[PDB]
Amino acid sequence: GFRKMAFPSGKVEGCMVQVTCGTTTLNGLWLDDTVYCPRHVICTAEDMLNPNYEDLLIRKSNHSFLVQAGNVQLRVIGHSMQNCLLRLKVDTSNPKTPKYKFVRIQPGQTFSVLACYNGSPSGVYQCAMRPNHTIKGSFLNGSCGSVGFNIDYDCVSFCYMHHMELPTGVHAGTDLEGKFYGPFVDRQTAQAAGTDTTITLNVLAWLYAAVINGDRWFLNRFTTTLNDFNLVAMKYNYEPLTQDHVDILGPLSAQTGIAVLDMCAALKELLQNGMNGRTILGSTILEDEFTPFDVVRQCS
Amino acid sequence: GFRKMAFPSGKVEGCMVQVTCGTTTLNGLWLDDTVYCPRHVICTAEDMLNPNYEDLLIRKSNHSFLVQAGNVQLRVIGHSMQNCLLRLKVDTSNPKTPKYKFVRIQPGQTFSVLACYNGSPSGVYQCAMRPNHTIKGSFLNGSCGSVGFNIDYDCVSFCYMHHMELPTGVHAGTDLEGKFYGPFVDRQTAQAAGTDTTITLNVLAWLYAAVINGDRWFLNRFTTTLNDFNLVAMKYNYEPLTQDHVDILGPLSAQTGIAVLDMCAALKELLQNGMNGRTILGSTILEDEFTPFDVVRQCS
Repeated sequence: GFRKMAFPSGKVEGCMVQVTCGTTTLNGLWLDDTVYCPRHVICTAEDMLNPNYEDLLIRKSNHSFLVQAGNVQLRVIGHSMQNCLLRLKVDTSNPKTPKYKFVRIQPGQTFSVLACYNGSPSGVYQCAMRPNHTIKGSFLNGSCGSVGFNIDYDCVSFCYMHHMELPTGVHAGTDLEGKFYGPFVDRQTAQAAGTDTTITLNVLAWLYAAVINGDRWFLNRFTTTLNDFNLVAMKYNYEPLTQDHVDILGPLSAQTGIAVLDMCAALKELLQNGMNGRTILGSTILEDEFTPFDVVRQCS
Repeated sequence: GFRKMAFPSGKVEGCMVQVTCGTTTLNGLWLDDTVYCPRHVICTAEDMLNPNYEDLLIRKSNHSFLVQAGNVQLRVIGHSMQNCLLRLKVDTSNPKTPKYKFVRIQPGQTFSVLACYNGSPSGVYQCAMRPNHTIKGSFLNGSCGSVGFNIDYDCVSFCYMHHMELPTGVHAGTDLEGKFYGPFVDRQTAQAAGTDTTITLNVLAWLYAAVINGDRWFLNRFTTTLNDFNLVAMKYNYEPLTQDHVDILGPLSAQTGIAVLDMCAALKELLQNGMNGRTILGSTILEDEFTPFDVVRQCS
C-alpha cells in the first residue's frame, strides 16, 4: 500500500536486555533461560583488530557478564559460543517469552527492527535485507544486539541480530544462530558492502498492490519474455528476475488477473520512460521494500 | 534520518480492546476502568448520514456495549459522552495500563499510530499531523479507534484517535478528549481536507540531519533574509517560516556549524533548481515528516 508498517513490537520489547562486559554494553535477547547477544561484547579496541574469540572467552567467568532486565540483575550461570553469538544461561526463564522460531531470511525480504540502546527499546522500523546482504537501517550509539523479526499470528520469527556498521553507514549482522548474512566478519577489516541492486520481486509486488488499490495507469497491452525483461531491467540495476520469483508472484497475479510477464512489460516501460511526473500509490519512485507477502498481508 | 522510526508500541498494545454496538465493531482504548472509543460506534448507515448523538446515546444501556479484551468480555457498568468520544466504565482496571497523558498536538508534529483491527494490533507506523489536520498515507482503513501517541521515558502521550476516512484517502480523528483536529465532523458529509502545505520546519530539520550524516552537496555560499526565503518558499506551497521556527533550529545549527538562514538559502536553491537527479538521505524528494526533535533523537 501507501504506509510502510512495522509489526507491533510489544512481544519483542519484553525480551530485550542490556549485556555488559567491563566497559562494553550492548543489547541481548532473553528467551526462556537464555540470553543471546553478539560475541564481540567480550571484545575491546585492540581485540576487534584480530580477536581470538574462543581464547578471550576461556578467560571469562559467568560473573564477568552483567545482564540487566529493566531493574533486575539476571544471574549468569552459564555461557557458550555459537558462531558469532554468545549464549548466556541465566537463572530466570523470561515470563514474557513469546511463541517464537529462529529463521534465516533471504535477500530482499523484509522484517521489523526494534532499535534499542543499553537494553531499552528506542524505536521500531520496517526494512528489507538488501541483495548485497546489508540493511539500510538507523542504528546509532549502542544498538548492537537489536533484532529483526516477523510476527505471524502470535509467533515471533526472529531473523536478524545487529553486529556492525559498515564503511557506508549500512548495517551487517547475523541470524539467531550467529551466522552472518553476507561475507561479513565481526572484526576490524577492510570489508565493504558490495554494489547493491533494486529488489525486482518487491517492485513487482508493489505494482500489484497499486493495481489492487485502483492505481493502474501504468498497465499496458503487451507482454515480454523473461529474458527480454532481464535484459532491460539489469541495465537499470534491477536484480535479474527468476522463474522462482515469477511463481512467488502467482497469488497476486491471480488476484488481479495480470500475468507476471504482462506486469514485467509495464515495469520495463516504466524504467525506459519514467513516471512522467505521475505517482504510483502516492510515490514518485518505484518502491522495493514491500514483499509479495507484505502486499498480501496488508491490502489484499 | 534515513528511516522513519515509530515508538515501540507494547505499552499501547496492552490497552487495545474491541467495542461492539449492534453490528458495528471498532477499536477502543482501555485505561484503568474506562474504555475510550469513537462515538460513531453507536451509529448505523441510517444514523451516519445525519446523527443526533445525544438522542442516539440516550436510547442505549450498559448492556448494549460488548467490550472484549482478547477473548475475555469486560462488563460495562457506566457510559458517558465527551465530545466525539464514548467513555465506557468497566468492572476491571487494566493492569497493563502504562503511565500516561492526553495531549492535543499541533500541526507539523509527529506521532506513532498503532493500527488495529477489531482490537488486535496490526502494525505501527510513524507519521505527521499535516498542516491541514489530516494524516497521510492510506493505511488506517478498518482501524477506527486506533490511536496515535508519543512516548517519553515510561509515559505514553496519547494525542490521536482515528475516526473517519476523507474523500481523498487521508484520515481524520480527534484528541483523547474527543475534539477533532481540523474542521471535520463525525457524519457522512462532503467535507474535504483544506489546502495543505509542506512542513518547512521539518524539511530544514531533515536537511540538518543530512549534513550530520555527511550529505552536504546542496549547501551553498549564499544566505537569505527570512522574508526573502518566505517570498520563495511560499511559491512552492511551503508553510511560512517564523522566527520561532528559526529559534527551534538553534541546537541543530550549533551542531553542524551551518546558520539557519544559510540552510534556508540551501532550501531556496533546492526549490528553485530541483534536486537534479540526486538524493538527500536516500530520498529523491524533500522530507517533511521528521521534526527538529525527531532529528535530535534519531539522527544526531
